[PDB]
Amino acid sequence: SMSVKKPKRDDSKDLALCSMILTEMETHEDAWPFLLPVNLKLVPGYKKVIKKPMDFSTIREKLSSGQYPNLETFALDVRLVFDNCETFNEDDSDIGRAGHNMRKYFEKKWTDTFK
Repeated sequence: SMSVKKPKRDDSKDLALCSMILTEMETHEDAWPFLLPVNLKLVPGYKKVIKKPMDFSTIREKLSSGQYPNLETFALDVRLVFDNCETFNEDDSDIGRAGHNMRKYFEKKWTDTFK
């Protein structure tokens, strides 16, 4: 509270470390459904159903331009990618399986790096 602070967790490497994680996600063979924004002109249903589209290119731009105030807002956008994928895709589709695999991959990197 006012003039009573918890000890300072060192966040100075967070930007670099999120950049590294995102590089690993971008280069994963199952990243292909997630590399660019879904083309809202060509994919019926997507615009109306998915209220907050997100993709790895958009996260990379946000990260590069100081649009994440902290590592939790970064993790929110990553998880939004996989949440959207589950919303729109059957578990037993290639894209659906891709999304589950990438979520698993992310979450392990996240835990190993920060937790």
